[PDB]
Amino acid sequence: STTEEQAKTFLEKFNHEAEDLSYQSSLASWNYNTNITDENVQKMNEARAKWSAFYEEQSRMAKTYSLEEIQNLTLKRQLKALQQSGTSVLSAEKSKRLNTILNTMSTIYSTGKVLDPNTQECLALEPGLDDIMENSRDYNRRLWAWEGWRAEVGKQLRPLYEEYVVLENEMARANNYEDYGDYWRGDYEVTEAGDYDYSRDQLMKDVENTFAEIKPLYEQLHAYVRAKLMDTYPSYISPTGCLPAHLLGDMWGRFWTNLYSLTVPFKHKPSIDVTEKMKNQSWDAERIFKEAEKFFVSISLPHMTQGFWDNSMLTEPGDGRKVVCHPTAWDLGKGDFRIKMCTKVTMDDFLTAHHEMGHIQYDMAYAAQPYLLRDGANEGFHEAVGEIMSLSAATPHYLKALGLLEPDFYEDNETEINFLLKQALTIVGTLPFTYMLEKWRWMVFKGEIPKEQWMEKWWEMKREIVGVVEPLPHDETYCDPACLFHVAEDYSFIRYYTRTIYQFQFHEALCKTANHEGALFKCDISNSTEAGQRLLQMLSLGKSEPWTLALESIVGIKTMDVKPLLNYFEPLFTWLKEQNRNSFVGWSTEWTPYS
Amino acid sequence: TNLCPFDEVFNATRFASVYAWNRKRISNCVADYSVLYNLAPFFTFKCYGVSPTKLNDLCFTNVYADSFVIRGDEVRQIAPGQTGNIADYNYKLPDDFTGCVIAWNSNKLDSKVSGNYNYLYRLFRKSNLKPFERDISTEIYQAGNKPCNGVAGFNCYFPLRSYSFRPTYGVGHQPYRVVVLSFELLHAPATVCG
Ligand SMILES: *[C@@H]1O[C@H](CO)[C@@H](O[C@@H]2O[C@H](CO)[C@@H](O[C@@H]3O[C@H](CO)[C@@H](O)[C@H](O)[C@@H]3O)[C@H](O)[C@H]2NC(C)=O)[C@H](O)[C@H]1NC(C)=O
Ligand SMILES: *[C@@H]1O[C@H](CO)[C@@H](O[C@@H]2O[C@H](CO)[C@@H](O)[C@H](O)[C@H]2NC(C)=O)[C@H](O)[C@H]1NC(C)=O
Ligand SMILES: *[C@@H]1O[C@H](CO)[C@@H](O)[C@H](O)[C@H]1NC(C)=O
Ligand SMILES: *[C@@H]1O[C@H](CO)[C@@H](O)[C@H](O)[C@H]1NC(C)=O
Ligand SMILES: *[C@@H]1O[C@H](CO)[C@@H](O)[C@H](O)[C@H]1NC(C)=O
Ligand SMILES: *[C@@H]1O[C@H](CO)[C@@H](O)[C@H](O)[C@H]1NC(C)=O
Ligand SMILES: [Zn+2]
Repeated sequence: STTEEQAKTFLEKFNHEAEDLSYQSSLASWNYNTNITDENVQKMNEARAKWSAFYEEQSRMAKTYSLEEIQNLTLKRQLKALQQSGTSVLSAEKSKRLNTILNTMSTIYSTGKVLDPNTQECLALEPGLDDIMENSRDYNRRLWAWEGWRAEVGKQLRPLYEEYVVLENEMARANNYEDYGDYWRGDYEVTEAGDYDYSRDQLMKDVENTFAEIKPLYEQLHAYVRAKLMDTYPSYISPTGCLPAHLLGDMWGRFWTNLYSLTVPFKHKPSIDVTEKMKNQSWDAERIFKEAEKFFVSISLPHMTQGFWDNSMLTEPGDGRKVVCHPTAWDLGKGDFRIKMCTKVTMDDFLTAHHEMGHIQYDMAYAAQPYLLRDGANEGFHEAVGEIMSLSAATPHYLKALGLLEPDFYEDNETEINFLLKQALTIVGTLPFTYMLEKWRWMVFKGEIPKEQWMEKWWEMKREIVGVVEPLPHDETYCDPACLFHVAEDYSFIRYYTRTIYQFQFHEALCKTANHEGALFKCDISNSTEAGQRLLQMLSLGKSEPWTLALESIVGIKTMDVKPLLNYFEPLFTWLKEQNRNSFVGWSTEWTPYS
Repeated sequence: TNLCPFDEVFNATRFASVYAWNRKRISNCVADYSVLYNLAPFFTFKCYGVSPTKLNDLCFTNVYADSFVIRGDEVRQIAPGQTGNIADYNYKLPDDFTGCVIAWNSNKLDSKVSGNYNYLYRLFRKSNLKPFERDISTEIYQAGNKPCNGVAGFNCYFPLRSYSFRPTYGVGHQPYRVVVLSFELLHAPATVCG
């Protein structure tokens, strides 16, 4: 009896047990989410506890079989995926401390409350501070809200973070990973596949090179935004300096969407909205998903099951039942695919339906694989497929074919410039912020930043890379990066950069193979069957093959290249160079609002 | 007229499992084959070795009705020369077969919301099944170099799993009822004519 066949038998047992347990847990979770009562909460908690206990015992058993003496590659990948024990390696004393620290940080972040002048009320993060940051245009109010939310949370969160870092570093060291940063980067690692190999170290260099290529376009966009913001606050903004942190349209600066109203190039020209046509034609909730299914059939992807239409919640119930209206796509397992969404008759819900249908299509595509190999190729693959569908479903050509936009519609250069400007804000504002935050966390975990520079180095990197400067000086009492939800919830934050790059790589490859003539930002892959079969080659691999091979299949190269992203924004680059002739395209670290 | 005991198999109330399927021997009867049409969407009506174009006006010495319940995806393994787990370690049809396999969807009958664990199947056995063999023995399987001794711990596995059907599954996992009508004509008998 060779070890290989013993592992085969063990995995054959594990697949059958795990599939049923996972289906039961997912069904309980769906019932809770679409029916919010304490009884459903009890059922969900019990099912989750059962699944966790089973997975823990199976992971303990799987280690007995040595990873060596294995020949088949798929079995080796499955056993490696199952054998990862996570935080179990930590002792009894440290595990409880880590759980307590994580729960305390989550509760402190959730229990947000900053008082206001005149003792008017008490404002939480939502919806008080969020609305104030999103809508107010008063320097004093935004500065006060930003400072209060920063201090009231960071002062409490600072002591916990160092102990959390120490514990997580120890845990990573036990698992043979150098530190927590290496453990987080180990999600992009490929071994034993020549010419398809990747290393945890090379990811940093790839990200650095991609950002270095991105930087000029971001510089032009930042200079334009600074010039436009000069009007609102002439006294507070230097012409050739970094922008104030609290004036970026949101609490942290992750997105720049809310600054569109100030910085719309052509105010006279309106945007393309088809809500009125949908209302006039009595478009109901079902029609939108019907049209999304029609589009996916057009690309020659398969239809929707008959369990999707009967069991999904495609509209708010209307009864007393309380639901969470966050739109999600559910893959319960064993052939059950559903969508939960409180649909309204708007264009935004049209695009969201297309996105969720793309997620359901990916889930249906990779269903053939075993249980432990049913997911995106990497952590960033699953959302790019959703994003490209909403990219396609917004072009005026599609909305003219569907009958919403009138046939005599005429496209303006100005309207296209406005659309590209909004897209550029939303997509490009987050890239420097994401890269800088992940670089800072990697440096902190690696120990290259001493405990007395956690706030000097953070703002120094923000000045150098992002182009933003703090409004008021902060000592080591403050912990600015810990105010963000992801940092306080121990979530990886490097899946928002690779996703953005992969989305445009896919949307360039498919548009190329769909025989399209014209600018990339106006492309439609509907009524093209080559794109559907070029996409199905990647969507049906799951995790069976390395992500390098999966990427090469659709685009043609085994590397993350940011050339298509710049190709998408080619029309905007020329316009932003035209408008920024007089202004200075750059920022200098030295100047600071403190002086 | 010896009308066959059909309508006591196609219209039964409890089909058996696939590890111990149900075999009925039909002989000395008239076999009307227009009763099937009204039963259900009998989408699987494959016939191997004979011609199903209403050529059943011949005479056969024996008819064998083998009934069981399987998954939707596994009704393609009821065929000559197939491999899987409903063939290797379960009901296996010979390479040369002269019969008709009828499989139809019975979701409304055999699926309960909480689950239907009444049906079972076999996951592990030492060697593949010879055609038309049954193995109802339940001995602890051994994948290692240690005696089982009657306890299922490490490397010792109970042989038969459970299907556990539910109404919310996909069509690929819903329960399908399968009846196999094997025919047999020996050295010139004239027993069952239709
Ligand atoms: C994808 O496929 C075709 C275009 O290749 C579109 O389907 C049908 O295309 C025909 C073109 O001959 C059109 O039908 C015609 O519509 C007029 C009304 O304007 C009608 O009076 C004619 O009798 C004829 O049926 C039309 O575009 C379309 N059919 C219908 C009923 O709308 C399809 O729209 C394409 N999809 C996309 C997204 O481009
Ligand atoms: C939401 O959950 C409640 C229970 O938390 C459900 O109410 C019960 O439903 C069962 C049927 O499964 C009945 O037998 C009970 O009499 C109901 N009441 C109680 C107090 O248990 C409710 O049906 C769920 N909502 C929906 C739409 O099914
Ligand atoms: C691994 O096992 C699967 C099982 O079907 C087989 O298809 C595949 O060829 C095997 N690969 C290697 C490298 O042995
Ligand atoms: C759509 O708008 C037109 C405008 O003339 C109106 O006549 C028609 O009644 C509207 N249809 C609706 C509201 O369903
Ligand atoms: C449309 O693009 C710009 C933006 O308005 C404009 O200057 C240009 O003249 C227009 N294109 C042509 C071909 O006139
Ligand atoms: C099973 O019973 C139904 C009852 O209406 C009947 O229509 C059908 O023909 C029966 N199936 C047979 C006779 O195979
Ligand atoms: Zn999504």
